[PDB]
Order: sequence, then structure tokens, then C-alpha cells
Amino acid sequence: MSEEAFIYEAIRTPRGKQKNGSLHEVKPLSLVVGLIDELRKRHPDLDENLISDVILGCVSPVGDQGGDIARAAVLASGMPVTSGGVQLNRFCASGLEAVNTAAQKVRSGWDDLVLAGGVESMSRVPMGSDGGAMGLDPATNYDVMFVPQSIGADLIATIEGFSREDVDAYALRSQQKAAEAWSGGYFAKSVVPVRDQNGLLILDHDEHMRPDTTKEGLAKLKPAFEALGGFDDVALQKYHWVEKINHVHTGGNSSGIVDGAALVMIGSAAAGKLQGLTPRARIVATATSGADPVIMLTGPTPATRKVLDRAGLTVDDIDLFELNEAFASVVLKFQKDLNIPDEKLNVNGGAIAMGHPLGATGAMILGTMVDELERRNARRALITLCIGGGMGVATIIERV
Amino acid sequence: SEEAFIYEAIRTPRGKQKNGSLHEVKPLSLVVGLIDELRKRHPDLDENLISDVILGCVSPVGDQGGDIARAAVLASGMPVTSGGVQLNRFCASGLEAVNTAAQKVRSGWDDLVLAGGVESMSRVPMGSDGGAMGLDPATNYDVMFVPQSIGADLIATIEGFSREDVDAYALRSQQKAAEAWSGGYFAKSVVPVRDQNGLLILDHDEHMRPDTTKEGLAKLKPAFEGLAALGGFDDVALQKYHWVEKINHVHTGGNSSGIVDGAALVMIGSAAAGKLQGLTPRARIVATATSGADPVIMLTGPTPATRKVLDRAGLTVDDIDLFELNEAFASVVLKFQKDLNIPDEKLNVNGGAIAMGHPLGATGAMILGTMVDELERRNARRALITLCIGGGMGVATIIERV
Amino acid sequence: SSHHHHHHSMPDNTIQWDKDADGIVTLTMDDPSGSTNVMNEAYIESMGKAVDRLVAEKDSITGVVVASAKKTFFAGGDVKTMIQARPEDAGDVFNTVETIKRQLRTLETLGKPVVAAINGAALGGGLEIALACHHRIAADVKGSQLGLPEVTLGLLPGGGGVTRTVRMFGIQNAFVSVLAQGTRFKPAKAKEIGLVDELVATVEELVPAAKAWIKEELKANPDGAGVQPWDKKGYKMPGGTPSSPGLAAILPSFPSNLRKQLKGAPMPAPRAILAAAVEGAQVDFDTASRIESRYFASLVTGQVAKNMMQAFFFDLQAINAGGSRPEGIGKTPIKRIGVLGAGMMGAGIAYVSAKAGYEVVLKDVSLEAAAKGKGYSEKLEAKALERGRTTQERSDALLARITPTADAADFKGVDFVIEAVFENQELKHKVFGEIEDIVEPNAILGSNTSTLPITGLATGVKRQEDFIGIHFFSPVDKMPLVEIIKGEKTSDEALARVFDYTLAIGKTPIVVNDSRGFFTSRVIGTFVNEALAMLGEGVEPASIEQAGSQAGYPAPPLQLSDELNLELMHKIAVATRKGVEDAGGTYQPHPAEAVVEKMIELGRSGRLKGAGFYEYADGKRSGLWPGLRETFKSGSSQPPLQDMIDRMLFAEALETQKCLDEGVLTSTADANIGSIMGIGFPPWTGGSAQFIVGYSGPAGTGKAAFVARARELAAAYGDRFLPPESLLS
Ligand SMILES: CC(C)(COP(=O)(O)OP(=O)(O)OC[C@H]1O[C@@H](n2cnc3c(N)ncnc32)[C@H](O)[C@@H]1OP(=O)(O)O)[C@@H](O)C(=O)NCCC(=O)NCCS
Ligand SMILES: CC(C)(COP(=O)(O)OP(=O)(O)OC[C@H]1O[C@@H](n2cnc3c(N)ncnc32)[C@H](O)[C@@H]1OP(=O)(O)O)[C@@H](O)C(=O)NCCC(=O)NCCS
Ligand SMILES: CC(C)(COP(=O)(O)OP(=O)(O)OC[C@H]1O[C@@H](n2cnc3c(N)ncnc32)[C@H](O)[C@@H]1OP(=O)(O)O)[C@@H](O)C(=O)NCCC(=O)NCCS
Ligand SMILES: Nc1ncnc2c1ncn2[C@@H]1O[C@H](COP(=O)(O)OP(=O)(O)O)[C@@H](O)[C@H]1O
Repeated sequence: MSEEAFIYEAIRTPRGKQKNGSLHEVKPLSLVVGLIDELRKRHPDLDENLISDVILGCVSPVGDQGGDIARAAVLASGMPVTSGGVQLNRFCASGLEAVNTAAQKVRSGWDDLVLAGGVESMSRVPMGSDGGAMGLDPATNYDVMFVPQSIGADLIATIEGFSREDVDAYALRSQQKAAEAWSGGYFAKSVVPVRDQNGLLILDHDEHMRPDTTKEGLAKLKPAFEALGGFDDVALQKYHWVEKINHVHTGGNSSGIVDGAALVMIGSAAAGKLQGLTPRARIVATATSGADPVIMLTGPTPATRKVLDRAGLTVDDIDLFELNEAFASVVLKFQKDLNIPDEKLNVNGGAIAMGHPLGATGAMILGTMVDELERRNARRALITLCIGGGMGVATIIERV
Repeated sequence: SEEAFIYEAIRTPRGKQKNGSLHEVKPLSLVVGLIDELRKRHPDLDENLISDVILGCVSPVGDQGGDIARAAVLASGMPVTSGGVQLNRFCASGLEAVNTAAQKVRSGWDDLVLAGGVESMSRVPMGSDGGAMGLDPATNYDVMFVPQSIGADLIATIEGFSREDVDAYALRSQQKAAEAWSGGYFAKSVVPVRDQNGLLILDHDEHMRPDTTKEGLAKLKPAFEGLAALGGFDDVALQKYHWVEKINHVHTGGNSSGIVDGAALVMIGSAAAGKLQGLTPRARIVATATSGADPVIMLTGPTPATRKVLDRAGLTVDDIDLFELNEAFASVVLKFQKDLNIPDEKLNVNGGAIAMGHPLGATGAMILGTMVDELERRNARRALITLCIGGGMGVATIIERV
Repeated sequence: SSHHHHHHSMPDNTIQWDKDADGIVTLTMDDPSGSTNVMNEAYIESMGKAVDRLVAEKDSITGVVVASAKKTFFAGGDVKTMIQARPEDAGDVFNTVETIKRQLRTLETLGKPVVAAINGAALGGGLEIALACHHRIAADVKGSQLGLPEVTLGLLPGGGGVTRTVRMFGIQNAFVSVLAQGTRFKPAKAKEIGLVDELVATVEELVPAAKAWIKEELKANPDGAGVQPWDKKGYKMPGGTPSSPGLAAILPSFPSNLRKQLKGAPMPAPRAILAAAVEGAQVDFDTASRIESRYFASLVTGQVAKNMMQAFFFDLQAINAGGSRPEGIGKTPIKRIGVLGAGMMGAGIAYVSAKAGYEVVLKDVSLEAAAKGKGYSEKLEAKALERGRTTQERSDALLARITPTADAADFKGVDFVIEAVFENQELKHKVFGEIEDIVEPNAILGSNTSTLPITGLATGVKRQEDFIGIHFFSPVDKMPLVEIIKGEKTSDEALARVFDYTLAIGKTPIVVNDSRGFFTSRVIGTFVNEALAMLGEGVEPASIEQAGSQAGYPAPPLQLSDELNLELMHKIAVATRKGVEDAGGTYQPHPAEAVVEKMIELGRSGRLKGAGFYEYADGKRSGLWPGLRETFKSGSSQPPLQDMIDRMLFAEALETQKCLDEGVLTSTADANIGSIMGIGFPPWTGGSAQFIVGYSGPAGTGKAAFVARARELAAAYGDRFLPPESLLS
């Protein structure tokens, strides 16, 4: 709690789509190395020996993403051999958790300058690839009432009474704001186009975006679940008072499966000044909380409350709320629980529009908020994501 | 601002690789087992106050996939608010877990944290998870990939550690682990593994060979000539270490760390967090450091990390009562000892991984707990704990007895 | 490492050893202490000696045949021993089952072919001995069954059955086809699913066929002789191992699908089998085998296996051996059955009697009515032909056994009357009056009534000796219980005749003394009455239905309430009230009665009238009636789910004990099987009487724990939950 932690740079790749995506040919390691070389380009005289760690979120750390991808990045980019490299996994929140841990390392006083972020090539390393201590184990899968997150999202919609039209209205709005953000030039500085070994362009934009989405188009889509297991029945065994789960989530109002990476430079004031870096925002506070593991995407609500309480702030004090758009209903429920003003929420669009590359999303939506605070000349953003098993992570940042 | 304290440090016994007692046991159960032991020691602990569970795991795939830390929280019926993050910093994972927990506690934004690791190497072999440095040719060429075992032999060659020298270290590790066991040093901290019916599966470190002799160690065949000649890794190493004519292959199954199964847990918190739950602090985390050296030699990382952590704490080798460095290979320990001039009687005093085994993601937390106990037993003040890592990293931690 | 139960300083021998001139050893299992071979202490010591000897004489042995000298092959584990295992006996149970498997493992890795010669039933432990052989030949004889039914006793196949079938068929197939339900297969089916390799027509062919097979196998495949497929270098588990991508994709769904099937009921066995199956597939054979033992030991030393062994082994056995059948009485074969009434029940009763081979006259008030009653059997036969379970020739003969009529005179030659007309005494008098003089003088006069006392029905006939309650359950083609009710004047002979009829139709009998509501109706009454009370108290109907299903009932209580008519429930309550008010007493109505009356007043009295707790559209149950919530202020009472479960189970358990006290039931065996088969009391409890002695909850096990919990529920919900004196000190 000694040293203040500052954000000096926050960049990301564009997000490539799952089917015939432009990034499918690109190794997740290359995605990270590309971002390192952009930071190198932006600050050619930074003494890299002063970077003590590289912390990356990765949800499926296997195959192309195995063997501590953070250390692979350090070595592959030719960073000093003393710069560390650790892979971490806290599911959907991994990206922000890496930033949070980086900031906490700086606060402890034992690290000075850290690279944090995450990477997920979902088209090359599909969700679930890593197996899972739970699923590989019927004895504990049975005891712990595992249901996939989509089922929880549908259940949230059922309980809170969000209709199919309600969730699709949120989806349409996400697409609209992503489009507006892109045309507005809001992302020109932070989305770093991906190039090959020869300098040729592979991708410069979030290709999952469907900017011409309509109410009518969204209404035509089929529900995702009704997985073909028995998860509805399992869900209703815990939630015995609910008769029937209303399945409202589709490929149009759920986050996209995409390829992407993000990097955030975090350091103390001294670290940054010494290397001639300009701070863009300060990490005010972080929190980890959670809620029920069957309605698993309801953990952002107590996590936000905990980070607000900890920074001595109230909902009114926050200018921008950024909550990952894993599922429309999760967002709507969060907005309802906390009375979040519509115009303060996911103002530049979210993962329904641009995709949710698991381990990287936390860092992407953090950087998105750093840029937006700067652009609006506003003061405070709160960034939050739900997690599998019923966890939540949340961070407050203040523009400096 | 807040100091980080260790309140509990426990581990499983270590099951061996071939016909091992723990092979039948899921790594998840290893952790849940240790969580239940902590509950047994403090049944009135308010578990809602535990904000995170941080587990090191080097092969987080299959049984170890899917955030094993979160799985442990849920499987043990800990509060759903209690977190769960898996991390991987190779061999240092277990200690890295602890350090991160300490850093989180220091930052003020976490009160009480479970840290540790788990590696079931007999079920999830090392390398099961893939990775670019080994499996993608462009970057394998770029990082001059070489198995750590070859680095260990190269260290021996450059420093003039003979086969007899490395075997003599190996004998001492065996002797010291046997004395620690027979002495009851490990009675409180090693938690026997039991089945769903309460039947004993394992209550000791199976890999140990207390009847090791120097004669028997001399009979063993060098282990890493199968990777050296039939993989070309010797030639890769020597292209960088160009003044070295020939690598002397001195490491065997008897002077390298054992491949084993096991897990470790450590409870870390602030003074206030402990006071609230009636816990007695056992040690304070004084300082942490991560650092590194060349990735081809791979295992010289412990030295600059130890120097940095000593400097951060404003201490010298003389200020430290005990040194605990993971025994990945004998030469790495001998290199370390020579570099920093560590007195023999201060080094890995209770035996190490050559005798007891090196369950990757857990080892860092196991040898940490070992020092917490040994300080308390000897009534000594400070221990420094360190481990080498893959690709030339190092992590070090100084703890102080309370 | 030893093949024996002991290794320090006398049981009977059960294995006959014979070595051929060719070097073929025949092991003939023949326990001298019983009609069947069981996996008991004598078996274990016997096979240990034999297996030791196979090893010792290996230079002179070319092959092995495992055979039986009984009518059956081998009949499974020793239940008498297994039922007694306390938690502290886990170590011994684990050791026993590891020893059994060590012997079978040696048999299987001998380096020579072993063939099981399966003369008759090979069940559980029996089939496990066979699966340890390299080839299985089965005699295609009458009555012969093969399978692993230990899940039906709340156990698992702990002598290698899980490990081997998973090794043979993969996880999904072994679990779904063989293990999860423990179904018994005919030798022909056994061959089809791969449990058996070959069939011969007669028992005498087996041993020779086995020896011939060994001979050809040694000549044609010398390198792989006596090597199971999983013991070869290139082995590939069918469907993949858990780490294989195809299986990994569906695997997480397996426990959820199972929880769906079981509806959340606390039956540990299927879950343990699935964990054993999967965990075993992750590791080498021996490790897989040892995991299996741990899961086995876990079920055995638990309470549910105890409950289920008591009911589905001991209680069933006692019942099937004529425990409630009077002693002195001989047989009286049935020539012609007459059924009165062609509704669901009568049509159903006509079907099961016809399927059993009996001629049936099905009489209703019109030929049209009686015809549509026979149509019920035609429907069932149509399905049976489509599913391929019967031949056209066999079906046509079944249906031709049923003659529908409107004419009383057509009951000539009838020697067994089963009446199934409307629940009304004066009607039943009239209906029996129209028939008693037309039927044979010695005819049984049986009544399917759900409440009306038999003694009172009997007076409407001349020969009251032959008047009896023969109570079936809807749907008759599926429900396996017949509750036989002895009126005050019912003879012992009439009892036996109906007893024998029940067995003849493939059903299970209980004999009960005349009393209002008998056993089944009275007890099921308490169950649904608890549910309606919860609805009246303001509990979410959805929760009530969940509590019913998670308790283990085959149908949720409000749903069931619709099938039993609410007007029927009303006139039961009216009848009880009348008896008390006529005897100068004051009636204490059950809280449910007001809820029943409320629904009548609303014109929602059940499925038969198109509206109840559920909505019914075009012969289908749609969803719960959305108007229920406003009517009963649903949500205003939110008790723990376990309190709701317990209320239902406890109401029935308590009412069962009353029935036993009042002498309505005469054995706990009848109480248990009767509750399970008659009124769907959850199988995991072992029955409504076993539920008392075998209760397990947050605060203990046994009769004392049950009594404490019942007092707990009494304090919270009303005095009706206070235990009868018979349960207390
Ligand atoms: C994305 C997900 C819904 C899968 O959906 P999908 O069907 O593969 O995605 P698609 O884009 O193919 O959508 C399916 C259809 O909807 C259509 N669609 C999607 N968005 C649309 C829009 N805005 N307008 C019109 N059509 C649209 C697509 O064109 C496609 O049409 P097609 O079927 O004719 O090809 C699901 O896997 C998911 O998002 N899961 C969330 C991941 C997560 O949260 N992870 C947890 C981390 S631990
Ligand atoms: C340990 C390692 C050499 C594997 O060796 P191994 O041969 O599988 O293990 P063993 O103990 O069986 O090998 C030693 C042989 O000599 C015997 N032996 C081992 N230790 C002995 C001792 N102290 N005295 C006498 N004999 C011994 C063993 O029985 C074996 O002989 P056998 O072939 O007759 O059975 C190697 O895989 C290793 O050490 N890896 C460690 C991984 C690591 O360093 N960390 C990775 C972090 S990225
Ligand atoms: C094999 C079988 C179909 C043939 O039965 P039957 O010969 O017509 O008559 P029974 O079953 O009464 O057999 C006679 C004796 O064998 C005994 N017996 C049969 N199977 C047994 C078992 N698994 N354990 C202990 N005893 C058994 C009966 O208790 C009876 O004992 P008794 O003669 O001392 O009263 C029948 O015994 C049976 O179904 N066995 C049970 C198999 C089973 O359910 N498998 C799971 C158990 S692990
Ligand atoms: N056990 C229960 N039985 C019936 N309804 C419930 C139950 N639990 C929650 N609810 C419903 O949810 C609302 C309040 O509880 P809720 O806020 O959902 O609790 P949670 O913290 O578990 O989400 C009520 O309006 C009620 O309708």
C-alpha cells in the first residue's frame, strides 16, 4: 500500500474472428511479440533491464499457449533475460487480474516496472482445450453443480425478467457504439495492426463487428442452448422455485469467440519518470469477490461494491462503467443492481460487437477505458468482469 | 504498508513416479486434502475473510487444467467469494504463488490469502502442456532451446564439479532428509494422504533412499546423454559456450531432483487479518525478488535473484541463518554455494529434492514451509529461499521468524 | 500380493480341479453349502488355492476352463456379509475386494487362454469371474441371465466389473448399457452387446466347445493367446480415454445427465460407478482396479447400500418365498378370468392377465365400452411389435385371449373375478350381484378398490369366503405390486389363490388386513396431503415439485394429485370425518383438506376434468397453472428444501409405523416392498419402514436420529409429525 501504481501504455491487437479469421494463421506468441515491439517503437530509449516482470492472462495455456507464454514472449522478443514472465489463469478475468497483480506488485514496493496483459487465440486453442480438473472428475463435477455460463445467463434473464427483445436491444446498442467508436477514430492509437514477418498487413480492425445489425436481424437468430446435456435440469435443482429457463441468448447477444492480445505497462512514479514515461492513469483500487456458482456470471456485482467501498467511492463518483459483455443479461442485471446510468456503460461498445478473447479481454477493456477517460477529459472508470465458478474482479482507475 | 505474515504452511508427502502411492490420486484431491487440514487446525476461522487462493502449477492441463485453484475452492466448499487463480512461473511457481499472496496482502487490497502449488507429475508429465519455446521451430531456434539438464552438466563442466563432487552432494541430501524425518522435524507439516474412506494412501516421502552410498551413486549412468547426442542439444549449448570443448555429463537419476506428486498450501495475511481470526503469526515475509541469467545455461538464475532480495532487505549472506535452494541438480546447488560462499551447515539443512522429489508447481511452497519450521525449531531468525527456473529466471524470498 | 484372506496361523472347498491329458485345467465351481456359487469366504479361499496351483503347475498347463456344477453359473457377492460392514470395516472390505481381484488378475495374465463355460445365470460377482476370462461361451438355455446388477443393491461391480467393461466398451457404453442400471440380459442379448462371445444350444456342449476353442486359439494365435485386448501394446479404449478430444467434449455432460436422470435424488451408487469408470480410464489397469475397490468400500459401508440390500435382496426374497402366503394351502389353477370395468384399471388388468396366458372376459355396460378397453391392449401390442419385443403370432394370440362383452351371461365358466368399476359401495354390490350366480361356484370374487373396506363389500355377495381385495396400481401394465386385502370373512384359501395369481402374472404381492385406506392408499395420502399443505402455507409449487423429485419419488406430488382425483380425495376426507362425528368425536381436518376444497370450488379438480394444479391441453400436461401463485400467495413461505423433502418422506414413514402397530401390515418386508412398488417410495430408502431404522441426516443415523428429526419437524410444522409410542423408549 506504499507505492502508487500508474498505467503508462495500454495497447491491443485488433480482434480476429473465429471462422475464416485473419488472425488464425498467427501464433498467439506472435500476437504478444507484436505488441512488445510497438512499445519498443513508442519508447525506443526505455532501459528494458528495469522491467522486472511480464504477467499474462491466458485461459487455455496449452499447445501454442503452453510452457509459460509470458516467458516465451520475453525470450522471443529479445527482452532482457531478467524480465521474468508468468502465465496466470482466473478465467474470463485473467487479463485484468494480470494488470491487478502487476499493480499490486508495484504497490508492495518489490517490483518497479511490469508488463501486464493477456493473450487468447481461440481459433487455434479453443476454450476447454486445457481439459479441466472439474470435468475430468465426475465425483466433484457431480457434487459442485456445474452448469456452463450460457445457462446461467439464460437463468439471469429468466429471474430478472429480461426478454429476448431486451437482450437483443442491448446487443444492437453494443454494435452501434463499437461502430461509432471506430468511425470516431477513438481506437486509432490503441489498436495496433497485426503484420507478418515481412511487414505486410494481416489485420487492422475488429472483424467480428457487424455494424449493420438490426432489431429484425437479431430476432431471426436461434438460441444457443435450446449444450445438449442435462444442465437446465441441474440449474433448476438448485433454483427450485424457478419453473422453466427462458433461453434468450444467441450468437448475436453473446460475446464473440475471437483471437487477440493486450499489453499494459505499469509502474511506480519513479520508475516512469526515470525512463521519461508519461503516466496516463492511476490504479485507485482493485477487488476480487464473487457469487453463486450455478448462476455463475453474477460475481461482478459484489466485486464492484467491494472496490467502490475500498476506494471510498460511490456509483455517482464513477464517470465510466466498463463491464465485459460476456452475455447481454449479465450486463443488464449489473446495470439494474447498481442503477448504472445507461450513458455511462460500455460507452465504446463491447464483446458482443468486438469479441471476447478470454485471457486478453480484461486488459483490452482496461485500455479502452484509459483512452476514453483521456478523450472525454473525465476522471474515473470502473472496469469489471464476471468469471467461471462465480468469481468477479474489479478495478478503479483515475486519469492523471 | 501492511506486513505479510505466514500463519500456516503444510504439504503432502511426495509420491514417487514409478508405482507411486499418489498416482491414483487426482491433483485436485491433493489440494482439497490440505484445505481440510487447515480447517481442522482452525475450525472457527471465518472463511469469508479469505479473498484468494493462488496455486502454482507448471502443467496446467487435463486433471490440472481449468484453474485448479478455483476448482479447489469449489470442491472444498469454500465460500464462492474466495477466488482461485492458477499461475505458472515454471519451477518457481510455488514460491511465486506465495510472493504474489504477500504482495497482494502488502498492497492493502487483500486481507487473507491461501497460496501454494500442486503438481501430479505421474499423472500430468512435465511437457504435457506444449509451448512455443520447444514446439514452434522459429522461436525454438531464436531462444536456443536446451533442456535444463544439459545446462546443469554444463555448469559442472565450467566450474570443475566432478562426478564425485555431485554425487557427494547427493549423498548429503539423502542423509539430511533421513535425519529430518527420524528427528520428527516433519511431523506437524507433512499431512498424510487418505482415501474417501479414511484409509492411508501415503504418509512419507517415498522417493527417499536413506541407504544411499557413494559406491551406489557411482554405479549410475549419466541420465542426459539420450537428449544430448540424439537431440543435438550439446552442440547447441556449445555454440554459445564456445570456449568449452566438451560437456562433462555428470548428472544421473541419483543426483538430480526426483519426479514426484505432491501439493503445498500456505496461509498468508496481515497482522489485523490474523488477529481477527485468532491466528498466531509464524514468520514475516521480509522481501521478494525475481531476476535471471542466460537461458541456454538455464539454471544460474538463483544467484542474481538472491543478491537482489538481500539488497532489497538491506542484508548480507552473514545476516541469514538458513539457505534453502531447490535441488534441481547437484551442480546448481554447488554453483550457488560457491558463488555466494554459503557455509555448508546453513544450506538445505533438512535435505532436498534429490532425496524427497521436486513436484514442480508445489516445490516452492514446500521448501518455504520447510524453512518456516526449521527456523522455529532451531530458534533462528532468517531464512532465504530460492529456486532456478526454465529459460533463465530466478525467484528469492527472505522470511523472518516471529 | 497374496491370493489369500489370511497370512498367519478352516473354510470349505468349492472348486473341483481336473487336468486333461492336453494340459487343460477345468475349474468347476461347486459350493457344497448351497444351491448357488457366491463370492463368499469359501469361494475366496478356494480360488486362491486354485490360482496358486495354476501358477505352480504352469509348465504343464496349456489352458483353463472355468465352469459350474450348479443350475446357475455364479450368483454374485455374499450379501449376508456385505450388509454388516460398518464404516470402521472399510479397510477389511477394501482388502477383501482387492484379494478377489488379485486372483482374477492372475487368471487373466497367466500367458494361456482361459474360457468361461457359462451354463446358467452369471450375475454380478459371477459375470466378473467370467470377464476375467479371455473368451466367454454361454449355454442358450431357459431362464439364463447375465449382467452386473450391483447398482440395484446400491453397490457397484467391485470385483473388476467396472474396470473390465470400461476397458471392453469404453466409458459411455459400459456405463449406459451395463453399469448404470445393472440390467440383466438373456444369453442372446449378452452376445449382441459383447458381454459374451459365443452361444451353444445345450449345457453339455460348453466344456467341449471351450476346450476346442483353447486348442484353435493356441494354434491360430500363439503370440496373443491369453492376452486381453487392454493388455496389448497398441490398445485403444473404444470412445477414447478422457484425455482424447472427442470424449473430452462430451464428458463434462455425463454427471449432469446422470443428475438429470436421478432428478437430484440421494442415490450414491450411480455417481460412484461413473467416477470409478472415468478415473479408472485415466490410468493403467491395476491402478484402475484399485480405485474401483475404494469406491466399492465407500458404498458398502454407507447407509443406502444397507437400505437397498435389505429391500431388494432380503425383503424381496422373503416375499417371493411366500412369507405372507398362508401355510397349509395347495394350488387351484385358473381357467377363466372375468374383469368388470373397461377403464384404465380394468383394461390394464385384462392385459396383464392375458399376457400371462389366461383367457379373459372383459365386461362393461356396453360393447362399445368393452371394445375400447381391449383397445388399450391393442395399443400396447402395437408398441411392442414396433419396438420388436414380440412376434405377430404371439401378439395375435394375446389379444385373442380377451373377449369384450356387454352381457353378464358371458361370465359363464369364469373362476376368477376381478372387479374394477367406480369407487362406490352400492354400485359394487349391484355389479357383483349381477354376476355371482353366473360364475363358477368356486370363483374368487376380487375387488380393485382403493379405499372402501372389503368386509363391507363382501356382504353384497352370498359366498363371502371367496370375497377379497385385489388392488392394482395405475398403469397396470407397468406397476409391479398387487396389494391383497383380507376382509373379515375372507378365507385363507382365497388368500393363497390370489397370491398365486399375482406371481403367475409376474407381479409382487403383499397381504394386508382390512382397514379403511388399507396400506397403499392411506400412506400415499399422507404424502400428497403434505404437498397440498405446503401449497396452502404459501410455498412455490415449483419448489414442491422439486422437493418431490429430489426426494426420489417417480412423480412430483401436485402432478400425482391430479391423477388421483381431487373429488376422490374429498370423499375420502368426508368419510373419515363422518366416522369420527358419528362416534361422538371431534374431527381434526388435515390442513390439505381446505386446499382440496379450494380447488374443487375453482373447478380445477384434476386431470380427469381437464384442470388441476397443472394445465392440460389435448391429452397432454402442459405447465403449472399460473393462477396458482395468486390463489395461495406462493413465495410468502420459503422453508428449506430439505424440510419439504423430509415432510413428505416422514409423513409416510410415520403412517407406515401406524399401519404396522394397528396390524394392517404383518411384516416390515411387506411395508417396504409395498411402499416401493405400490406407491413409489424412493428406492434409496429401502422402503417406508426401512426409512425409520436406516434414517441418516445432519444429526445422526438410525431410529434415534429419525425420532429427533420427527420432533424437529413436529415443532416447526405441527403435531402430526410426533412419532408413535412404538418408536420411543
Ligand atoms: C459465440 C457463441 C454464441 C457461439 O456462437 P456461434 O454460432 O459460433 O457464432 P456465429 O457468429 O456463428 O453465430 C451463429 C449465427 O448467428 C449469426 N449472427 C451473429 N450475430 C449476428 C448479427 N448481429 N446479425 C445477424 N446475424 C448474426 C451468424 O451470422 C451465424 O449465422 P449462420 O448460422 O447463418 O452462420 C458461444 O460459443 C459464446 O459466445 N460463448 C461465450 C464464451 C465465453 O463467455 N467464455 C467463457 C470463458 S471461461
Ligand atoms: C530424475 C531423472 C534423471 C529421471 O531419472 P529416472 O531414471 O527416471 O529415475 P530413477 O531413480 O529410476 O533413475 C536412477 C536409476 O538408478 C537407481 N537409483 C536412483 N537413485 C539412486 C540412489 N540414490 N542410489 C542408488 N541407486 C539409485 C534407480 O533404481 C534407477 O535404476 P534402475 O534403472 O535399475 O531402476 C530426470 O527425469 C529428472 O531428474 N528430471 C527432473 C526435472 C527437473 O529437474 N525439473 C524440471 C523443471 S522445468
Ligand atoms: C441366481 C438366481 C437368479 C437363482 O435363484 P434360485 O436358485 O431360483 O433361488 P435363490 O435365489 O433363493 O437361491 C437359493 C439360495 O442362494 C442364495 N443366494 C443367491 N444369490 C446370492 C447372493 N448374491 N448372495 C448371497 N446369497 C445368495 C439365496 O439367499 C438362497 O439362500 P438359502 O437357500 O439359504 O435361502 C437368484 O439366486 C438371484 O437372483 N441371485 C441374486 C443375483 C443378484 O441380484 N446379483 C447381485 C448380488 S451381488
Ligand atoms: N429459496 C427460495 N424460495 C423461493 N424464492 C426464492 C428463494 N430464494 C430466492 N427467491 C426469490 O428471489 C428473491 C430474493 O432472493 P435473491 O435476491 O434472489 O437471493 P440470492 O442472493 O440467492 O440471489 C425473492 O423475490 C424470491 O422470489
